[PDB]
Amino acid sequence: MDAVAVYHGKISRETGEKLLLATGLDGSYLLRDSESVPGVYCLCVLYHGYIYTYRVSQTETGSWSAETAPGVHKRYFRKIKNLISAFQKPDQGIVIPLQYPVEKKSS
Amino acid sequence: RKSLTIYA
Repeated sequence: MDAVAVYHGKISRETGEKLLLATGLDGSYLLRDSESVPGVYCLCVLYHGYIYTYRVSQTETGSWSAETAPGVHKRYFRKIKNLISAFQKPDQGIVIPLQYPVEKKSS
Repeated sequence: RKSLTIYA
């Protein structure tokens, strides 16, 4: 189900923020287990020394959808890996398209 | 230190 390479696992929002900061590469991203919201994943993104987090959860239809800023419809993907692949291009309702996968101890 | 997270 959770077939993601950039899955740090159970890490506080601070850890994910410090991780991207250390990288120093825009477009970088990772995954974290929302503490306040158990069961939901958060996709962090590096941009101008910032960490944008998006709500990624699996619906009852077995699909993965991302929740971004208003005015942007949430696309439904069949696989979680397909989500990250779609965010690898402009025009996706985000601050910046992924460009530097923050591998979890596999760089 | 301040706020490196912005969420969405």
